[PDB]
Amino acid sequence: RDKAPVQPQQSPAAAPGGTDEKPSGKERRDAGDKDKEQELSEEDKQLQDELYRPALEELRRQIRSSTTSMTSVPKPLKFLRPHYNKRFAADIISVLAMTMSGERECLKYRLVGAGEVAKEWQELDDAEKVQREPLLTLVKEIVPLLMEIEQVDMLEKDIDENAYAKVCLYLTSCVNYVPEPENSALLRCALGVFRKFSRFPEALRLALMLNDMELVEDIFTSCKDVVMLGRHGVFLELSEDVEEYEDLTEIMSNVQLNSNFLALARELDIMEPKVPDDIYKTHLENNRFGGSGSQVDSARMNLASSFVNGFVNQDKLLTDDGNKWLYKNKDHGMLSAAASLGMILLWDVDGGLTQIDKYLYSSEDYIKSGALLACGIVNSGVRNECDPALALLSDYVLHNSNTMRLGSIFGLGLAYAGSNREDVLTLLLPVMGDSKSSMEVAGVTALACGMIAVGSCNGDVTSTILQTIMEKSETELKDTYARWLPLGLGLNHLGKGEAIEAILAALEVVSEPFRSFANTLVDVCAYAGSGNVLKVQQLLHICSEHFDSKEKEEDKDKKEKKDKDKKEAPADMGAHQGVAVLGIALIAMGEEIGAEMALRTFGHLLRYGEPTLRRAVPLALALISVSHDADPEVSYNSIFAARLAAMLRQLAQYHAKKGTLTLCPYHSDRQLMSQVAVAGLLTVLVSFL
Amino acid sequence: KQEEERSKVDDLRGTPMSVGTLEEIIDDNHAIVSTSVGSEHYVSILSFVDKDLLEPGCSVLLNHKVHAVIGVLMDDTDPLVTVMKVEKAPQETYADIGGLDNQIQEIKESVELPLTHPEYYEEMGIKPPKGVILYGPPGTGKTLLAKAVANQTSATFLRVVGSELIQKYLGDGPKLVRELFRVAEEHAPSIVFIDEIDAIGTKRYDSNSGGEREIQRTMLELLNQLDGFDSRGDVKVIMATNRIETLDPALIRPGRIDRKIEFPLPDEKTKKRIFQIHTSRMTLADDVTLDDLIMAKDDLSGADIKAICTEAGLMALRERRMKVTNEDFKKSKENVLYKKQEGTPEGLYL
Amino acid sequence: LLRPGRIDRKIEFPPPNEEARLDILKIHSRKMNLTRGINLRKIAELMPG
Amino acid sequence: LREELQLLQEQGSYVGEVVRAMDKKKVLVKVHPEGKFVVDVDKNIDIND
Ligand SMILES: Nc1ncnc2c1ncn2[C@@H]1O[C@H](COP(=O)(O)OP(=O)(O)OP(=O)(O)O)[C@@H](O)[C@H]1O
Repeated sequence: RDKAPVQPQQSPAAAPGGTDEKPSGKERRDAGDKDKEQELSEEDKQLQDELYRPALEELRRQIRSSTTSMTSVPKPLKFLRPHYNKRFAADIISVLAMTMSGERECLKYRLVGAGEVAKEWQELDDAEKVQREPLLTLVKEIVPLLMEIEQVDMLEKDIDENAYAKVCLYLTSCVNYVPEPENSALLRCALGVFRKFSRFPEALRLALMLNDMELVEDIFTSCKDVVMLGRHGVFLELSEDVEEYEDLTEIMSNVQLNSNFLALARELDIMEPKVPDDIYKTHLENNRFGGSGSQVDSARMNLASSFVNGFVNQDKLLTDDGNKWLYKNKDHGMLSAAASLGMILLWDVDGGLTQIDKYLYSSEDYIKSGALLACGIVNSGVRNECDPALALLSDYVLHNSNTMRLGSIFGLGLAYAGSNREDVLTLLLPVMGDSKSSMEVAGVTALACGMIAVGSCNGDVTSTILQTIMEKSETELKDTYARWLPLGLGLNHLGKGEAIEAILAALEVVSEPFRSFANTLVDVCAYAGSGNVLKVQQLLHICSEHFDSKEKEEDKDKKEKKDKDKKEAPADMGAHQGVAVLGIALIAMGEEIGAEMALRTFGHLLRYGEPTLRRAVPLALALISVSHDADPEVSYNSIFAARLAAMLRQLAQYHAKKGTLTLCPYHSDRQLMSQVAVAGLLTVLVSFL
Repeated sequence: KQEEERSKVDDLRGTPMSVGTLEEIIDDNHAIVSTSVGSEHYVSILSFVDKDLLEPGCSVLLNHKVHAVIGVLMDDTDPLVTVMKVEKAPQETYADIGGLDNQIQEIKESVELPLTHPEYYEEMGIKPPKGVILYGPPGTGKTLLAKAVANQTSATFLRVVGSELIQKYLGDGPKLVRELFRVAEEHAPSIVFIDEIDAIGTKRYDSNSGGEREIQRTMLELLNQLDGFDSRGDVKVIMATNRIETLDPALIRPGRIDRKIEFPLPDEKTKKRIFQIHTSRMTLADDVTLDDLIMAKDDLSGADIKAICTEAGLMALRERRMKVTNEDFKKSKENVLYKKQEGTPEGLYL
Repeated sequence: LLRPGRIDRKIEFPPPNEEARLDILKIHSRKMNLTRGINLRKIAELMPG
Repeated sequence: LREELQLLQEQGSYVGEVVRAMDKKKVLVKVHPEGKFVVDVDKNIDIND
């Protein structure tokens, strides 16, 4: 109506006119007022006046909350102690106390650091449990553990809304935007409410980030309480890191409750449904044994073509294709072909012995050393291929069993990884104490002990890798040592959450850019990824460094950091000129589903002249798609038609047809511009099922 | 140094440089060069840029005074290159499923799937559809579906209005057909979209020569260049009209245009999603029933759904009401639909 | 063009009524030299619109 | 002020119609009713301008 009766009610300071006006203004507070609160300029004089003065606080927060205020708006309601499903409740509780209580929680969350914001905060928690709208009020009360008692305060009836909605948007935004330490308040109290809940692998996804030993026992007594079975065995083994199946096989070696969780959750039972059904439901033709195998002989692409035929796995046909395929082969290709049989055989435990046994103890060093390498390839749950090589290892400079140390130490690193498995490392102390001029001794030393040493309890600066730091800095020769030792150093930095090991090695190690390149390697491997832009812009700065190899790994950190918010992962790295930078983005595509902008970048990145970078494109190109697929293949056939070009051709023919086990060996493959001895270590990159 | 010899080549270049078309390679490095008006001395070439980049009869960089061949051309850019080459994948793959749902699958598996996955044709020996017309009542979704496949793309998308090709200069239209298909060729497998070519038939214009014998020549160049020779390969071309009558059947015949896809006005099952999602972002007193609006109007477009679903908020928010009564839907649909031929004049139907 | 999503508002103009014809009769009758004792509703009544 | 008027005798730099520039500090000028002419730039204006 007209304000002529009701506007002069503010002018007397009499108590009864206020104490019946404020219930009448409460009645007309269903629409707020007739308008946008033109009473404001005449009632801020009434700020100085004090019986029913909390109702005057309701008036004051109503009009100050009605126009604008960041701190004086919730100040009456923290004096009011709120007193006295409605549209009025949609006004003064929902939106007015949503933004008002939200700026009180934000302004006091950034200002002081009381309990009034705890009581009003739980009042808004309960009030939004009355209003029952999630996916907003939740992300407002994240800032305001508090969120822990919020989750057990709210998770009674609605399961999938808070789990799927709140855990989806808050998990994705918590790895995307929120920093690390509140995330554990995610990881523990989501441990709590999913303890009350079914659909167990979300807890196992909690096991993807926690790396905790209690949840796997709880999910095994619970996932035995809910009796498919071998399926959660399979993604149990694919989901776990390297530590918790040895800790799991001891804490389940004690009790075991059926002794079938021992058979599932180490090895030997993830692959037993697969490989026979891999033979059954699929049928591969002989025309890639022959047709892709008809790529002409130069004893180099016959080597790599035998490697592609090694990756055909309608049986293990390439295992028994007679002789003289390996007789035409050379030394590290004899490592490639002696270990080629195990790459056909990532199963068949008893059959691996009776297939490799012909090539065991043979007349050639690379047949037997690549044969024990294949014994490291075939399985991960035997520990009976330890003793034919493990006793031989000691050579003291340059003998046969060092090359078997090339094959078996990494292969046992392929086979086992404890919490910290140590007898192999006490074998490794005369391995690094050997320090053979062959690179791959210290190569598979650091990489193998890193495969034991990834997923550690925030890493460790133990005397194993500290020993290879000091004995690394002993001799400054063959800078691949200065490259492939911080490989395994950074592998032992994995398992970090908060590692100040970058500062510890930043005190110990740093020097001339061999060891400052070690500094940038630890800078890579200890900083896996979160909402952590401050070192990303540092990533912007030290990108402009004059030393062009720390650029390679330092910018190669991208696909590890931003693997989830992948929209930012297209950048201008092709638009830069430091030609290895195009290699860096050319790494940063990856092996995933292979979207359209990826191959759109592979149009230009497909066409380049240097055979190192042109050799760097087909690996990730055909790797991200494991005609449509063969159209870039015959396109590379049009690119060339040196032997590097035919070798990248066999590389694409190979690759065509945060789990740690797929994260290492391409980062091991980052020093390709070198001997076929390094290409003997090319046949180790096991990351596929 | 190379800056010195490069500056020497730059000093072979006389700062007023011209752009002129070749006619023919005169093989001994002195050539003969047409301008736009063609004053063609026996000029030579600056022999550090590659002469063997260009076919004979291709434009180069020349001089004014000696007319000597100086450099290589780059491109041709008109006001259309800005518009033909769509810069970004703009927006709106779909804001609402439930629009058509029928020819969505048809444009998907007809256009997208042979493009995105061209390996099925190996299995069967099928050629891809080259020309598909999208036509029907105005404002059905056809332009919106063009912006859908523009956003949900995999190719260098091209957006063309059919009336862009209308000039007064002789041959200018077919020239922009040549630059047009040059754009359609040289990026990647691109999605060309051409709209409103039903307005090229019974059309006569101001900035024009003799009308019946101007656009006959340009559309003739479209008939030759579009789906004559110059091996299609993988070049997607989609055109769209509203009517069909002015169409010369010489392009309608197969080979050239393969699929002709009509568009109906939507049924009530699909209406509820458009009514609902057009009302998905408004405060509404949900006690009212949309099914009167979904049932009543029989031949609505989605712009009728849009216009009613905005208009009722104009009637409630006309009086500052956040939520909408049913009578604002009554005034809304009676405000949108006008001249309802029911009674009065004849209304023989009763 | 005649799709409503192309032109939203579509307003016919009828002949104005004797109220409105009377009001415009006040408007353009206002600036004249006037004689007192006149009925304009008769004249707007005589209008067909 | 009156002696300034010899500046009038320099006939005016006519309007040029640039589509866009390219590299090597040169542009693409399409003269009013004439063809395309790549020329070099002055110094008081930039390639970025
Ligand atoms: N979800 C939907 N279901 C059905 N029809 C829809 C839906 N969304 C939009 N539409 C209709 O499709 C049209 C989309 O815009 P459109 O490009 O057809 O307008 P236009 O530019 O006038 O088209 P034209 O120029 O071909 O007449 C709208 O007019 C609308 O009526």
